[PDB]
Amino acid sequence: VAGTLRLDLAAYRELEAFAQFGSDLDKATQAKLARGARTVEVLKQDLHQPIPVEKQVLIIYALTRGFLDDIPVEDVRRFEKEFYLFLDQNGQHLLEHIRTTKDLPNEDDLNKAIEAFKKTFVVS
Amino acid sequence: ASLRDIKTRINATKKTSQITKAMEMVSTSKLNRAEQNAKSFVPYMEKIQEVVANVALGAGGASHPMLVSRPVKKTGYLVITSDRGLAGAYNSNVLRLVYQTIQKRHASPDEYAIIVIGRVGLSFFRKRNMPVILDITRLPDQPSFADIKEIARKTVGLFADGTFDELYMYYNHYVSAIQQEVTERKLLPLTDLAENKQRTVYEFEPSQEEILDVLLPQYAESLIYGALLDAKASEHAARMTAMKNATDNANELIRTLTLSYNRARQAAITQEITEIVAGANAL
Repeated sequence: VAGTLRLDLAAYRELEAFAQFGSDLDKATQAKLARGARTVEVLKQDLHQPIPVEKQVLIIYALTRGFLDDIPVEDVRRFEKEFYLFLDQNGQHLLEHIRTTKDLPNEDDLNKAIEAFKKTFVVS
Repeated sequence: ASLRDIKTRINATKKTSQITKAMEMVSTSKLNRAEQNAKSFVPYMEKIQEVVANVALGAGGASHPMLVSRPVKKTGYLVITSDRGLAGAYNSNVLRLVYQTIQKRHASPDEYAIIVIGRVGLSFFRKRNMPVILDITRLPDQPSFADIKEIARKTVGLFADGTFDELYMYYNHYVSAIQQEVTERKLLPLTDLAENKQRTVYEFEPSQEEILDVLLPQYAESLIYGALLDAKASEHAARMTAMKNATDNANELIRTLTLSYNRARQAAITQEITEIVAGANAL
């Protein structure tokens, strides 16, 4: 999962000056701007709260696969906290699989779980 | 010239070069989007030329004021400029050529009329204390015939033949990216009627001579739209060239700044080392 996010950050970093104007070509450049803002907002973190690697890779996969293009950029932190809570609620099977195999879980089940959480989430 | 000063100038020139390249790309997109609008109006022009090519040469209208006749004598001028600032010579070339032609054709200032689109270039003739008849400042980068319809309706309501008989339009014409040429073409009365093909005879049983008074206002508005699209394309070309030159100059400045920075750093470190070793040996 790391590579796609790395290329996304590399692409967004060079176009930070485009954000002053909406005259941007929407399909590519504005998509890159939205993706970069979402990725940066995800990458922010608080102090003295380490995150386990399973939850890290879960959130990184969710962000990379474009599932967060709909959530407003000013609610991503709350979204992330609620997603961690929900995963602690019923994602224990995926967490155990990741812990014991160092490998991604089944993509279908992962997509189903993230779709369920997205449905149960409320936009502010 | 200090080391940190040169560093600050270097990073500032970096960001400025990035911005100029970005706005050059934006101007590229603008020209690409405006060119299809420029080339999508040609069929309407050819249709008007087809419907008019058999009328004046067909002696349909006798002495219509627009049809090669002089309405009430009042000589006016059309000029179109850009309204988003840094374009280069786009505004200056037309505003200079029109002034030079005016200084030989016009009688005296504060007598003739001017019509300007783009306050950025209008301010020149404002400081040149000219009267503004119709002014258009804000419009989309991709204007439509529907958008220009309001200004066209004003242009046929006032400026009409009962009030105005001569116009000379000045604008920049998209000839190449290196330079957009300026031209001076009169609007009314039409100089001559050219034929696109053989005389396709039509039936005018609605009226033989009462179609001119509506057909020719369309001629004027179509010519106005053509001038507008030429001006917009030329503006985008001017922005292209100006921003390309800006980025090139920024890079050229950057290389020399870095060279001077390296020389300064080497001189500072060598002088400091010499001072330290001399101070140590002095004891």
